[PDB]
Amino acid sequence: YIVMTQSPKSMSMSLGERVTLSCRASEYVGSYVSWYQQKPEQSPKLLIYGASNRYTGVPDRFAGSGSATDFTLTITSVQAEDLADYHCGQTYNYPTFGGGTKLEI
Amino acid sequence: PSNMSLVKETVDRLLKGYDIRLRPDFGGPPVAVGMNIDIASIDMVSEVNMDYTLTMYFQQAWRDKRLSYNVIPLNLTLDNRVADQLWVPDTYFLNDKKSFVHGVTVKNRMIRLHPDGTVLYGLRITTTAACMMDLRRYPLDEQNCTLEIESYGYTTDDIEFYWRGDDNAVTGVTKIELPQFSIVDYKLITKKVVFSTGSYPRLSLSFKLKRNIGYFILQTYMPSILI
Amino acid sequence: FVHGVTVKNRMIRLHPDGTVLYGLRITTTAACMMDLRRYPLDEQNCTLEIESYGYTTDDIEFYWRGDDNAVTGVTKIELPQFSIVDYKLITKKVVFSTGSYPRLSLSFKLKRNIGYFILQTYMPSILITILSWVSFWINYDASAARVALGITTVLTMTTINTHLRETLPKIPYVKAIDMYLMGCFVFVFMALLEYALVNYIFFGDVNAIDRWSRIFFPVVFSFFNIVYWLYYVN
Amino acid sequence: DNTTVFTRILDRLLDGYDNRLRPGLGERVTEVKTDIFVTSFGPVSDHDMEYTIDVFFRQSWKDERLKFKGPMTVLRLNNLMASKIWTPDTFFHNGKKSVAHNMTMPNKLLRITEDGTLLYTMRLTVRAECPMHLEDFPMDAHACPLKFGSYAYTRAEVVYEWTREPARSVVVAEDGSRLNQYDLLGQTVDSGIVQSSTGEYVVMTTHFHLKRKIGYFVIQTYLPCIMTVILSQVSFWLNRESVPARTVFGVTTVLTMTTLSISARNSLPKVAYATAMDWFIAVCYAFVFSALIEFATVNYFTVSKIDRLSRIAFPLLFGIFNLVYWATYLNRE
Amino acid sequence: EVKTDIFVTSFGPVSDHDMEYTIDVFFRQSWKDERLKFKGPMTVLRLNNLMASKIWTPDTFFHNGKKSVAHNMTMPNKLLRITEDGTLLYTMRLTVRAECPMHLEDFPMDAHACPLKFGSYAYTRAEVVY
Amino acid sequence: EIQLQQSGPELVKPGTSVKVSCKASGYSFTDYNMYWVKQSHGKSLEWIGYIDPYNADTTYNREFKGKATLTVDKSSSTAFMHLNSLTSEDSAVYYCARKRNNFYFDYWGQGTPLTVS
Amino acid sequence: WYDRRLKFNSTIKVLRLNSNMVGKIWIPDTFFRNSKKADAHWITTPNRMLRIWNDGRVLYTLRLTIDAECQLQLHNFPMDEHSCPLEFSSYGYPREEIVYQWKRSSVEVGDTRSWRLY
Ligand SMILES: *[C@@H]1O[C@H](CO)[C@@H](O[C@@H]2O[C@H](CO)[C@@H](O[C@@H]3O[C@H](CO[C@H]4O[C@H](CO)[C@@H](O)[C@H](O[C@H]5O[C@H](CO)[C@@H](O)[C@H](O)[C@@H]5O)[C@@H]4O)[C@@H](O)[C@H](O[C@H]4O[C@H](CO)[C@@H](O)[C@H](O)[C@@H]4O[C@H]4O[C@H](CO)[C@@H](O)[C@H](O)[C@@H]4O)[C@@H]3O)[C@H](O)[C@H]2NC(C)=O)[C@H](O)[C@H]1NC(C)=O
Ligand SMILES: *[C@@H]1O[C@H](CO)[C@@H](O[C@@H]2O[C@H](CO)[C@@H](O[C@@H]3O[C@H](CO[C@H]4O[C@H](CO)[C@@H](O)[C@H](O)[C@@H]4O)[C@@H](O)[C@H](O[C@H]4O[C@H](CO)[C@@H](O)[C@H](O)[C@@H]4O)[C@@H]3O)[C@H](O)[C@H]2NC(C)=O)[C@H](O)[C@H]1NC(C)=O
Ligand SMILES: *[C@@H]1O[C@H](CO)[C@@H](O[C@@H]2O[C@H](CO)[C@@H](O[C@@H]3O[C@H](CO[C@H]4O[C@H](CO)[C@@H](O)[C@H](O)[C@@H]4O)[C@@H](O)[C@H](O[C@H]4O[C@H](CO)[C@@H](O)[C@H](O)[C@@H]4O)[C@@H]3O)[C@H](O)[C@H]2NC(C)=O)[C@H](O)[C@H]1NC(C)=O
Ligand SMILES: *[C@@H]1O[C@H](CO)[C@@H](O[C@@H]2O[C@H](CO)[C@@H](O[C@@H]3O[C@H](CO[C@H]4O[C@H](CO)[C@@H](O)[C@H](O)[C@@H]4O)[C@@H](O)[C@H](O[C@H]4O[C@H](CO)[C@@H](O)[C@H](O)[C@@H]4O)[C@@H]3O)[C@H](O)[C@H]2NC(C)=O)[C@H](O)[C@H]1NC(C)=O
Ligand SMILES: *[C@@H]1O[C@H](CO)[C@@H](O[C@@H]2O[C@H](CO)[C@@H](O[C@@H]3O[C@H](CO[C@H]4O[C@H](CO)[C@@H](O)[C@H](O)[C@@H]4O)[C@@H](O)[C@H](O[C@H]4O[C@H](CO)[C@@H](O)[C@H](O)[C@@H]4O)[C@@H]3O)[C@H](O)[C@H]2NC(C)=O)[C@H](O)[C@H]1NC(C)=O
Ligand SMILES: *[C@@H]1O[C@H](CO)[C@@H](O[C@@H]2O[C@H](CO)[C@@H](O[C@@H]3O[C@H](CO)[C@@H](O)[C@H](O)[C@@H]3O)[C@H](O)[C@H]2NC(C)=O)[C@H](O)[C@H]1NC(C)=O
Ligand SMILES: *[C@@H]1O[C@H](CO)[C@@H](O)[C@H](O)[C@H]1NC(C)=O
Repeated sequence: YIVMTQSPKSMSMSLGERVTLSCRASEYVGSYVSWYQQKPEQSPKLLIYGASNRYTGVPDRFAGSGSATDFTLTITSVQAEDLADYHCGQTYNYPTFGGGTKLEI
Repeated sequence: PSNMSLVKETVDRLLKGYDIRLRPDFGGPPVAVGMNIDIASIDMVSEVNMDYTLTMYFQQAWRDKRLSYNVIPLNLTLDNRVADQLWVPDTYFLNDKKSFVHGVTVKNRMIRLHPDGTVLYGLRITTTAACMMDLRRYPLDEQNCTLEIESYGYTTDDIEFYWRGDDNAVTGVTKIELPQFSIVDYKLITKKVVFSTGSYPRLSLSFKLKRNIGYFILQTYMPSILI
Repeated sequence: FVHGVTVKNRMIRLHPDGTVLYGLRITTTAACMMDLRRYPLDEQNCTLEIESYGYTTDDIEFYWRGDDNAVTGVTKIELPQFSIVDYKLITKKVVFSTGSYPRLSLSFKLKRNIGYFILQTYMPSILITILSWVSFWINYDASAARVALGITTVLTMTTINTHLRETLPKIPYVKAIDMYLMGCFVFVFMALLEYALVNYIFFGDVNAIDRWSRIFFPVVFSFFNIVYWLYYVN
Repeated sequence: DNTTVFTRILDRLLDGYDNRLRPGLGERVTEVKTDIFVTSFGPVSDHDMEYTIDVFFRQSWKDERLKFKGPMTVLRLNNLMASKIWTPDTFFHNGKKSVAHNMTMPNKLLRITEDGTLLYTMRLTVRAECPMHLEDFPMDAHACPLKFGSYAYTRAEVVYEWTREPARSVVVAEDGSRLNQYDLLGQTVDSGIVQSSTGEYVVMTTHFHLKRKIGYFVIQTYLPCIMTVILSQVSFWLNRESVPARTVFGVTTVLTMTTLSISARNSLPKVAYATAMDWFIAVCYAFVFSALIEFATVNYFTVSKIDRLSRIAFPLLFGIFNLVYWATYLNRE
Repeated sequence: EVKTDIFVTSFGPVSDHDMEYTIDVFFRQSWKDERLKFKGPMTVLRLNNLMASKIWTPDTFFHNGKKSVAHNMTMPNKLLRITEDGTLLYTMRLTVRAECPMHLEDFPMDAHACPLKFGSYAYTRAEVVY
Repeated sequence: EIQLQQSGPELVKPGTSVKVSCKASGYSFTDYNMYWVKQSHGKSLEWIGYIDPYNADTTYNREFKGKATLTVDKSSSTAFMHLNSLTSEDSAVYYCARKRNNFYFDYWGQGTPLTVS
Repeated sequence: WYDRRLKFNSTIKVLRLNSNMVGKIWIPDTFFRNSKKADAHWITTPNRMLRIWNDGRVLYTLRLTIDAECQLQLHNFPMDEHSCPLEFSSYGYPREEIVYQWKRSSVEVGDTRSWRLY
């Protein structure tokens, strides 16, 4: 299967600060990568789909980017409610997800 | 199914009592038939046969009050098979040696009845248009090849052509990369050709092709000068 | 396409029992994967693959009415460059993802007609090779003619090859033809190099070099020819 | 009695169906699951920059109007009926010419499950357009695409998706490789929007990764050129006092390269930039011509003092060029 | 009586090898017809290509034609105007590849009077005269 | 409002098979195939297998081929996951998702903790 | 070919018709047994005629361009006289149902001077 190498284990960025993440893929995955947000004791929540396109009902702060084999998620100004575990995923093949990534102040 | 059933009623109303034999606003002012083109590719510039093969998306929008609808707020895009049941401009390419509409999966046509009445007819036509090639200075030569567009039957009183968007009507020529020809510039013209019968409407899209000397300098001149 | 002149070539014949004899006059440019690695000494095998499209073996079933007589008129065919050594008819039931579909695979085991190409292609190259051998006879004291005679032969080879390449495809393997042409090219080139070596040594014993080269070239070329023919004939 | 039920179902299917409108117009997008089974990757015509491909183009779309209930779970519709229902107007954005094979009968299969799902497998022979930037030819790789999508329906009307996983939705038959000098290394897929004059459309790209096989060019073109160049060097070895021999050798050596150069260019299109094959041929041409130049220079003086430098230089310089050329182009991806 | 007339849009290339030439022509031809007689506000009634097939037309084939094609892009290139009296005017665009018998004995100075013979196929001299 | 309700937390001794259900709501159940994903505490979530309800076809993960058997009920729009030969290592929370398109997993279940003492 | 059905008694001795009626009436399904590719000319209209008499005679004729196949052996070339055939017969109808019979004035060869028989 395809391995999702989440480079950022975790960050301690302060509130209202630019925060970025990286979701590397070992082999070609086109542009089918998706990002999910998992607050503790809660199921994952979809933020970005199709690499860049943002899911409906999602705050505009999140902004995906990146081509095949290079995927990044950025937030312009992290807010209090926008801290949780971030793990990407790819569906170019049978689904595989990377490790979580937390946000802390 | 209320929405789709209502749309079906609207389309049935439009095609009800629609006479394909009559141009829009018959017994009235000429119908302005805008045109816009997207050159998919230009390839196989046959100097030996004095012609080039053109592949393009040939849109031609015109107003039509009969097809106007107001119940539906969106732009209906009916199946491409409805074109045969609707009037269209009798356009023809004067300098076309042979042309055809691409076949698969279905006949590549488009119909889109806007609420006002505007119809965005479109075709994916491949045509081997012919341009008299003046090869006196070949290979160090330019060619003013063109695609004369003209209405076969109707006169200027009945139909009028014009580029829709003017210089922005033709798109995608910049991306084209012919093997040995650089498309230096393209020009759009509007004319009213005065024939024996009368003043017909005319449009001309001319690409001032320029010969790429790199291959000819590579193979023609270099070995000769060496010898 | 089915031929259309005068009317659409096609038949219907409702026999009394119910058997419907439906027939068409068809021209097909059927595909056939050519393994032109032994070409021209090749035995290209080509097939026609009849199969139902939408019906599985539950609903339809294909068989050759007559075990072998269902195919006729093959023997009288006179291919220009080929001989139909054999034909066979197979009636498989290929299993697809949806289900088992019927299949009839008419096959022709075409054999290349070496009689045509032995004179068309091999004979000129071989003859030019023989001309290369003539160079060694000339002399060693004054061989300014030998250089010219040798160097003309490779030009002849190049012209022959250029005309030959038009008919052939671009398969990367040497095939039976390009390998032979290139080997003959190598032999004539080595003849030129032999002249170069002997001329350099003499102007720098010499008679022995001349005669040893003279005897060596025919025998090693004969070995090359024998090896090539043995390898590709089988 | 089974046929009576079946024929009545077929009769009632088209009742009230208006094929001019896509399913669920004005209510929801008409998603179209898709996949391709390539029977054989046809020849790659580099001269026309195109490749032929024979495919079992399949495509499924949910339609609520074509709902039936009966003993049969799947219906079979003949090609005649397939022209009375809304089939998506899919086309190939780079299809120069394509044939929908119809011998003996139209190679089209339409099936309708009870829920209303449809399957429209059909056989096609697309001669798509592959823009070949032949800069590293012969040692070059080209990812020829097969972009296809709706022609009239914008992204807000029909969306194309792969029925299975994107990796599993394009299948190549095991024996389906009709490339003379190419190797179908693999297939990759993607789906992205395209902006057009009429609107935005979903395009289902499919890059067939090909690498040109180079052996034929090596034996037919490179080997004669290298051998001829070596023959040019040996002209130095011969002598200086024998003017006629040197003259004959040099002139014939120059003569050969003309035919060699002409033969190579006939297959390719007349691209202005040197394709890296004409580059090698031209460098070899300059090398043999320089051999003639050096031969004339030594001839002017009329032992072998002038030519010893050339004797050592030409092999060294030529080896430098050969090694540099092969290392540069072969390593380049 | 079919009153014909030709306006050569372009005199195509002369196929020297095959002894034929291509020619693009606006092949006009009018003929009186009493049945298609109408009185109305407009003297001339332009008709679509569909109606052209439903009314009689002269089957004017080419006596030395070989692989002729009638252009159809976009729609069929042919009009049909019916005047009030009934004087039809049936114009069409063609690319006839007529046959030109060439006697290339006086090559390259050879000059050829390539013909374009055309007449009715099914009607004798007593039923259709051009 | 589409909701992917699940059975709830379960505890059982090792080696005893367990079954967990996934109740969908709102959207047509048969249209979009369901995906079952396992997530150990603080570990990357891993996909088990997906069962296209309409034809009941399944494709299990290689590491779970035979460990989990996926079934579905058409009458009651519920997807059932059954685990066999439970062990301590397999203890985690199991989620059932929906693959709306080829891109993203739209809806996810509440979560079903699994404990193997 | 005679056709008992197509008999009419009137002052008109013959019904001279254009190609429009060719499809309507029965036509012998003749085809050329060695035609690699053939086509009937269509410009301006299908080059076909159909004349019918009172007695039932029909005189269907049309213009054709057959690329017939000739077994051109080149054992002695250029020396090979060839009797190239133009075999044609009904595709489906057996001998018991369709008989083709030459007339004495059957093959009216044209002006050989203008031929492309070079
Ligand atoms: C598989 O697909 C192929 C195409 O991909 C189909 O083949 C096509 O089938 C249609 C339907 O029968 C044919 O249409 C007919 O065309 C007649 C004239 O065709 C000429 O023009 C076309 C271009 O438009 C050329 O391509 C043709 O040349 C090709 O075909 C001939 C054989 O026909 C070959 O020999 C050539 O090599 C080419 O391959 C021709 O030049 C046209 O006259 C005809 O219309 C008459 O008949 C229909 C029958 O229903 C009537 O409805 C209609 O009213 C016309 O009838 C009037 O005229 C006739 C004239 O004889 C009178 O006799 C009547 O009494 C009446 O007055 C029809 O439209 C099409 O030509 C053909 N080929 C193509 C498209 O290339 C296959 O059918 C399909 N299926 C299978 C199993 O193969
Ligand atoms: C069915 O399809 C039609 C056709 O697209 C849609 O309606 C038109 O959509 C286009 C979008 O491509 C609109 O284009 C915009 O028009 C603005 C106003 O145009 C008015 O004035 C012109 C004359 O100049 C009239 O022809 C026109 O009808 C309008 O009355 C322009 O100001 C826009 O330019 C600006 O674009 C962007 C965003 O505004 C700016 O950033 C630029 O700087 C630039 O200033 C643009 O050109 C068009 O107005 C729409 N109306 C029409 C054609 O009447 C329908 O929406 C669609 N139906 C649906 C979706 O249901
Ligand atoms: C030059 O280009 C023009 C472009 O329009 C061509 O004109 C079209 O030609 C096609 C094919 O000849 C025509 O399609 C035909 O339409 C007929 C009428 O359809 C109407 O009526 C039927 C009921 O009779 C309705 O069901 C239908 O919805 C329409 O309202 C059909 O009867 C024809 O059917 C024949 O062909 C099909 C092919 O699948 C067979 O299966 C049938 O059995 C039957 O034989 C056919 O579909 C089209 O209508 C023409 N355009 C217009 C506007 O009428 C010219 O033919 C072309 N000429 C040349 C020389 O290239
Ligand atoms: C390739 O070949 C084609 C052949 O079709 C050339 O197209 C012709 O181009 C010329 C010039 O570009 C056209 O000639 C005239 O161009 C005028 C351009 O308008 C500007 O310039 C005029 C003064 O010249 C200003 O008054 C005006 O405001 C603009 O600033 C048109 O206006 C002309 O039309 C007018 O004059 C004619 C004759 O007097 C009148 O009949 C008109 O009604 C109108 O009043 C005129 O068009 C020519 O028309 C083009 N078409 C042809 C010859 O068919 C291409 O130029 C050539 N090169 C390329 C790169 O394609
Ligand atoms: C040109 O190239 C084509 C390539 O397609 C060759 O075609 C092959 O020809 C061979 C020989 O004729 C075919 O082999 C045949 O296989 C049949 C299927 O075998 C299975 O049979 C049952 C199912 O019916 C299974 O249970 C069983 O396990 C087998 O797996 C056989 O039935 C055929 O007959 C006999 O085969 C062997 C003995 O040879 C025994 O099993 C029996 O005695 C049986 O009666 C036959 O063997 C093959 O299928 C063809 N297709 C291929 C290879 O793709 C052409 O032969 C070649 N041209 C020439 C002239 O040879
Ligand atoms: C083309 O074929 C036709 C017939 O297939 C050939 O014409 C036939 O020639 C024979 C030779 O004499 C005729 O036989 C004689 O006919 C007369 C008059 O009918 C009769 O009185 C005699 O008893 C004898 O039968 C035959 O009649 C004639 N065909 C017809 C229909 O009259 C013709 O020669 C062939 N063309 C060639 C060979 O170039
Ligand atoms: C035509 O009428 C005449 C008598 O008027 C009759 O002798 C002849 O048999 C008729 N022919 C037919 C009906 O074909």
